[PDB]
Amino acid sequence: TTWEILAVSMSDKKGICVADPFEVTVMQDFFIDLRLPYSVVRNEQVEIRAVLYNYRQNQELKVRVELLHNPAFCSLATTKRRHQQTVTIPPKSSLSVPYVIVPLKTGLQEVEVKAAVYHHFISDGVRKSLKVVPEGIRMNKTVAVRTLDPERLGREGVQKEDIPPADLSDQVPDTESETRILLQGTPVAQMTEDAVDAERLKHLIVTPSGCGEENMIGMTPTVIAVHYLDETEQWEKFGLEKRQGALELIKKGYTQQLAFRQPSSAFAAFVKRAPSTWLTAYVVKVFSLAVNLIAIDSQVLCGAVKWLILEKQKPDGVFQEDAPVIHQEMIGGLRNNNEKDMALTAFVLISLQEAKDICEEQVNSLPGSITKAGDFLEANYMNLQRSYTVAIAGYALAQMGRLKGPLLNKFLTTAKDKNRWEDPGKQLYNVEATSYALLALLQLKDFDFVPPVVRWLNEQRYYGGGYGSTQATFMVFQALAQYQKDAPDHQELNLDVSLQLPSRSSKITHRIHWESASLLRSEETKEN
Amino acid sequence: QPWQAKISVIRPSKGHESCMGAVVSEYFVLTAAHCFTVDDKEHSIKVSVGGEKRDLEIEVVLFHPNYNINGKKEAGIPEFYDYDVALIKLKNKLKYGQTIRPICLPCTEGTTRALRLPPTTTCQQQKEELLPAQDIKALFVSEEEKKLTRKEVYIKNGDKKGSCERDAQYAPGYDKVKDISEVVTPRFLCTGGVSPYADPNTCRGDSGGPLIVHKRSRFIQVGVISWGVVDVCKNQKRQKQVPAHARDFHINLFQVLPWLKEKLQDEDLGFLAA
Amino acid sequence: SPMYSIITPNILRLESEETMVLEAHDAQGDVPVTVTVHDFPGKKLVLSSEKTVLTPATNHMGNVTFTIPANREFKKGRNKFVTVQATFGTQVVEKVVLVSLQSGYLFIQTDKTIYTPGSTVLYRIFTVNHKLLPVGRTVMVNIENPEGIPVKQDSLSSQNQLGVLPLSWDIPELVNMGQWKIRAYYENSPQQVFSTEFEVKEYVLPSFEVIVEPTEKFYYIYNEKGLEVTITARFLYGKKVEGTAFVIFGIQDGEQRISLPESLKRIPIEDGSGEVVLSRKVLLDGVQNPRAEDLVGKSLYVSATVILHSGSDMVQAERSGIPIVTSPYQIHFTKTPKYFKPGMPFDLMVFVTNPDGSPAYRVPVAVQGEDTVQSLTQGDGVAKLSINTHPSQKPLSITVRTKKQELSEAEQATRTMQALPYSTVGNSNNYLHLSVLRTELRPGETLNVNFLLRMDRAHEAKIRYYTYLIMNKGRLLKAGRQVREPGQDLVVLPLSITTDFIPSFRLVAYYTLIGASGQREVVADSVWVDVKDSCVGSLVVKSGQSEDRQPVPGQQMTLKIEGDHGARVVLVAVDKGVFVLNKKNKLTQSKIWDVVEKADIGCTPGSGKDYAGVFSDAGLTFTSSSGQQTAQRAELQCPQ
Amino acid sequence: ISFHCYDGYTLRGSANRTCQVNGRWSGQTAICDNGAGYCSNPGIPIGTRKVGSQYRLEDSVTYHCSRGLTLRGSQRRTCQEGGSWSGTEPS
Ligand SMILES: *[C@@H]1O[C@H](CO)[C@@H](O[C@@H]2O[C@H](CO)[C@@H](O[C@@H]3O[C@H](CO)[C@@H](O)[C@H](O)[C@@H]3O)[C@H](O)[C@H]2NC(C)=O)[C@H](O)[C@H]1NC(C)=O
Ligand SMILES: *[C@@H]1O[C@H](CO)[C@@H](O[C@@H]2O[C@H](CO)[C@@H](O)[C@H](O)[C@H]2NC(C)=O)[C@H](O)[C@H]1NC(C)=O
Ligand SMILES: *[C@@H]1O[C@H](CO)[C@@H](O[C@@H]2O[C@H](CO)[C@@H](O)[C@H](O)[C@H]2NC(C)=O)[C@H](O)[C@H]1NC(C)=O
Ligand SMILES: [Mg+2]
Repeated sequence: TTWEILAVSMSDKKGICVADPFEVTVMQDFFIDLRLPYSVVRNEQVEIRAVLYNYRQNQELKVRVELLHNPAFCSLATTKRRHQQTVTIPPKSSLSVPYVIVPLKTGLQEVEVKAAVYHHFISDGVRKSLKVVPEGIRMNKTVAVRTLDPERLGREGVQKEDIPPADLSDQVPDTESETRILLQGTPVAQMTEDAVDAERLKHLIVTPSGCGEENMIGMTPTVIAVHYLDETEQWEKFGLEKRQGALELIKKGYTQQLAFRQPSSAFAAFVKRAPSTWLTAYVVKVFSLAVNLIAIDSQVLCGAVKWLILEKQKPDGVFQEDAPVIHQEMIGGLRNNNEKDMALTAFVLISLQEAKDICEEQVNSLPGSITKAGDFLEANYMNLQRSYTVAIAGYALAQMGRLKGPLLNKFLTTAKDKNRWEDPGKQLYNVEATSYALLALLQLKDFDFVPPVVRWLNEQRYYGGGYGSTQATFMVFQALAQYQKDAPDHQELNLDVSLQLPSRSSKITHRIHWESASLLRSEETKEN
Repeated sequence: QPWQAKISVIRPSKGHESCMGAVVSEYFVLTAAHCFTVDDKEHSIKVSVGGEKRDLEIEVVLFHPNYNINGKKEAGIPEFYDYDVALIKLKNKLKYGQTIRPICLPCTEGTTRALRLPPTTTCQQQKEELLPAQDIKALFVSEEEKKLTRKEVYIKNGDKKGSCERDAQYAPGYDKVKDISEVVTPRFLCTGGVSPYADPNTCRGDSGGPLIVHKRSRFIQVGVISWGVVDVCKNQKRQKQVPAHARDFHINLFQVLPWLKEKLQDEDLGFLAA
Repeated sequence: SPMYSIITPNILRLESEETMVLEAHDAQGDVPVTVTVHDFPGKKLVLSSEKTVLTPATNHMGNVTFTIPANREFKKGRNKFVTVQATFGTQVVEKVVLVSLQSGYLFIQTDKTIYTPGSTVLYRIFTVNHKLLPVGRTVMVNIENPEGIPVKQDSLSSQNQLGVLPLSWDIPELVNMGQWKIRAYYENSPQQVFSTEFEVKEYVLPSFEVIVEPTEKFYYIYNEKGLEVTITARFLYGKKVEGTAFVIFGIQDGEQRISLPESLKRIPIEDGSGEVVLSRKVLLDGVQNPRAEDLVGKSLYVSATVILHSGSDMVQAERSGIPIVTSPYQIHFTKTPKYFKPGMPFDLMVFVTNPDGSPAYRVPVAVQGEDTVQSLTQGDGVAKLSINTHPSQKPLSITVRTKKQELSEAEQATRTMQALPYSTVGNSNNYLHLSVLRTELRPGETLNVNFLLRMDRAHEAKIRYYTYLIMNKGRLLKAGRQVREPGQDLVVLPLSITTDFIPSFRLVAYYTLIGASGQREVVADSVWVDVKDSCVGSLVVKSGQSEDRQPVPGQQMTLKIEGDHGARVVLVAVDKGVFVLNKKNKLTQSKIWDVVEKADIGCTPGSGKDYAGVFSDAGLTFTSSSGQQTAQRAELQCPQ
Repeated sequence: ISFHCYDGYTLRGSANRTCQVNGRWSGQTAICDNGAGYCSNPGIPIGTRKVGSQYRLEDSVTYHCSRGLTLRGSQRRTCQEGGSWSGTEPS
């Protein structure tokens, strides 16, 4: 025939290049063309054709072609007789020589035909292999199709599954057969709720300005906004490039807030006004979040923490407010005095735990203070009435893993319709309380009670901003942004399937993972 | 598993090191080199074999000349299990019984007969036999509730070798290694994973154990259980949720032959020149 | 007021060196520059930092290149960006740029095109970067069955292997027939997946091939003669076939065929040749629709079958997709820009092709507007037109036809496009045009780029130079300047074409001044140019024998190979009897450039709606300290 | 006579072999394997012909000798559990 050679070069300097095909013809004056079928049925008499070509321009050939004997076939050629004809092939022409044979046994068999011309030094032979498929028909019975899923149909985490032997009652005599066992993982990716569009938050970019309190109220809407856009990654639709303008505002407000930092490392409306326990603790909450956005001085951040612990803290772990902020609207759901010990202690406690990973080297009395406040909240969590306090406190205990038993049961049942922690009056106090609860759920990793809660906040379209919305803004976006990280795409995919055959000594163990799922994993067995 | 040796080390309140080894001769016990330290004295190292209740007194622990577990602290690599092999010369000669027998080592006249090869077989030919260019079927002994049990694994020496080696990046500390080949030297055999099958993972207590190849009714040690990527063992059970990159590395004996052949010269194991 | 600008590709690539052009207009003396690249969001530093100083000796241009990680910090959906920043002493100019996860290109080669159950598939993976060069990378490889279900997956690495991954897959005796698929992709780019198909089927190689070439590569509806088809059949070793042939026709409209039982013929094959004709009567009679113009758009297909007189072999051939068009030609404005400059000349890149898609050699073309203004199509199938435009802001409409003689106007092709005006900063009517002599460019030659300006003498004396940038394969090949003295409306650029420009390259030029009321204005323009698409280097494979005669089964023959130095050459020989059953998925150099070109970050053939549009459309992001920045790019692939 | 393997394939056994005076080829049988099966490629001893490309578990192969030659060893070998062909190498 004609071989087509194809070259492909690969130079580290030049590059890649595939050359043009180069053809090489390979012919012979006299040759045999033994064309056989792909496969032939056993015991069925067939005919193969041997075409003897003669491309000698001007000379006839007196050839003598012969078919070699083969026990696997049945021809007029025996071990002691030679089935050979003698023919004359005209110039520039060909001749076909018929051969009748009968496959006696299955499998790949060999056929060989030789020929030689008289009065010349010319001859040729061909040896090819033809398949011998047993008489019958290719069938395939589906033995069974089980579903693998321990837990749902399992027991103690394991699942046994017997598989009855194939029928094969009508099988063709003296023929093989293989059983094809097959596994495959089935994902199973679900859940996750839609995040609030950044387009709806083109007003949270406020320039911080004012006194020690008015500055924080203007710095909050910007910090929690960039924080929510960094997680949900919606800077594309929001505008992009404008983020740079939002950072300079956070740094600008950051520096201004330091101008209201008294030597006692605390904060207040003015440098002359008495230090406020709440405002100081709140500054820790915001600063501990903006550590990933801008540069926060540890001396200041930990300074406010140490002031809360050593100075403003009883042995009971209770935190007390000495000089309440003039702006009673930025304290959120703390304006109501019903249960101030459980509300404030928790509020400050959270600010400490959110700065624990930062002030774990400079403040030695932190792990001690955190334990103290925790002991107090765990003693009066069963006496709380307002759904608000129940949430803000529950989230404080959740960060410790100390929210179990009765305390956990109350935190869950407090929510009306299992989707919100609301209290008679105001919107600020309902959205804020629910946000705290959501953070508590994401902390407990209970992604079964979360969906209804998250969906409720979304189906309430609160885009922060406004008067006294300082707490409802920083908390609702802190919770929804946290939900966008703790949200799985799929469920666990780790199957340890092992099949044991009686004809085999060892088990066949496989492991299916999420990534390697939908993978055809087959084990063949020639035995039924 | 008569060749199975159980090594223990006592340290001042620090705890107890639990490793394993194999009886290679009447005096020596081949094990890992990280099970011991230069500080550990002979009196604080007890070896037990054949399941005997008593503990044998050792004479000396021979570390490999090239063993330096801290020779990578500059590059930012805490652990460096290269040439992680060591021999333990006992103070008393072992009486081979129904519970105490040696295990065959690569490149020895005794092993050649086990593989039923011509006496004129060179060392190189034995390696092509035991460790061919494919997924070699092997096994190792693990401790299952105070009971020894075998675990069949596949040595990824074929094309899967690359997939197995690079997974070392997931190991603790190696997370910031520039070139992964810098921590996985040619002295390592790789096993475990999910392809072509789900192999069992070695445990801390199995560390130092023999990596055996069962062929023709004979057991041949070809490696020493050095280190694993993921610690699935946690004296309570086996982390039923093993990752796909949970690989296990060993020391290829064909790489430390010079050291073995030398130290065991007077053991009548008949190592091959080559 | 000094102005500092910056230019980088629309999309930055990982694990590569992206070029970065620095300028300063005008200022004096030295001016230190510290380029710093961060991630996004956040100022998480640092990815890559470089330094350079703009000296008046270089006309204030710098060549700084950086290499972006190469970091596991870049891991689903959405897109990732980096904050490209550049400080010019004090004035800091920053711009966010999109980041592509693509590592490079993967090419898969299989020895055969079709395999029988039981054989082994020998394939190789080529690992090249975004410049078609060898590189050590980790590649994932899957093998999907006909029904699209992975049956085997591995994780290899071309490391220390010279960008070549020899591989193989064993086909089970009891396998599923159909089109199997070999999918692959870099580990750092699971989304960008490369694939190649191979057919698994029970068969036997034929002894001869069969070809069916119609007299024309199409069919004219009102052609009474009909459709004449040639039947050439010769053995694989060249000799001519003696036998009979069964040829039939049919019509295909959509993913649905309609056979024509009436068009069955049995022509003899003497001297390895035959001839069959499809009478127009049977064609129209094939359908039933009285109209013959309703067949326009449809296609015909031929089904031949040669049979030797020995009855030993039988081959089946086919020629489908025969366009039944009214005009033997077509016109495409796909290469012509979609924006014009009021008053200035507007050039057209006419693309005349055949009914099948092949370029048309020498085809007169002109515009409905002006006569005599013609140009014979070149070999590449591209013509060069240029019509005059009015200063009006009215959308431009052009209609080019074919003045091909020997053919009535009713049998000619026609197409109409629409160009839009180029918006000006402050309506100052300041434009820029880049005319280029359209000829088949070849590596080693020289191209003359023309810079045509348009503005009043009120500020023409401020234009002392242009700034041209060479785009190629999605990177900056080169960036320079073009001097100009007051009074020169047209300057020339001595551009040297090398092997780098292959296959195609874009040229963007912009000038900046303080004309009008008083406000930094920017004007630019782009022009795409194709080069003689071929191998960057060279690789030939000729016979070593001294010609002589033909080889003999079982003989030694020399094989001469002429390639580049230090290059690795992977070979493979295939029986032509194989391509008789399947000639698809064959790896060709043309197919390689095809992938490279069909990945450019540029979309528009040239020009835009404004200054910030020419850049984005070409594949560049212009940003300065004066405020003029280019549009934001979020999508990876071009619009639509 | 010397042997060489295609790409992606590893060569085990004698690369070069010489026809000796004892009518036998020197060295060991050349085998080009890809190590992709439960059992390795049994190979094709010089002078024989192997029928069976699948090297899975439970799979088998058969060997046949040229005309005029007698087959020594096993004519059929089955891949047994534990990666090891049954019988012995043909000749
Ligand atoms: C199978 O046969 C070939 C042919 O000998 C072997 O390759 C050969 O390897 C040897 C050793 O390097 C080379 O010998 C060379 O001989 C020349 C003669 O002038 C001398 O100048 C060199 O210094 C060197 O000694 C030989 O070039 C090389 N043959 C080639 C590359 O064509 C091969 O090793 C054998 N395979 C086996 C047995 O593994
Ligand atoms: C066993 O499996 C084979 C292969 O899948 C099945 O063959 C089917 O036959 C139809 C006939 O039209 C063909 O299209 C395909 O080969 C198969 N169909 C599909 C989509 O599965 C066969 O049906 C199965 N069992 C039987 C009845 O033989
Ligand atoms: C890259 O930097 C230098 C100027 O500092 C120049 O690069 C040169 O490229 C030319 C060919 O155009 C070569 O002849 C030189 O050898 C290159 N420089 C060096 C140091 O090798 C040029 O200004 C810049 N090139 C680009 C990408 O525009
Ligand atoms: Mg081109």
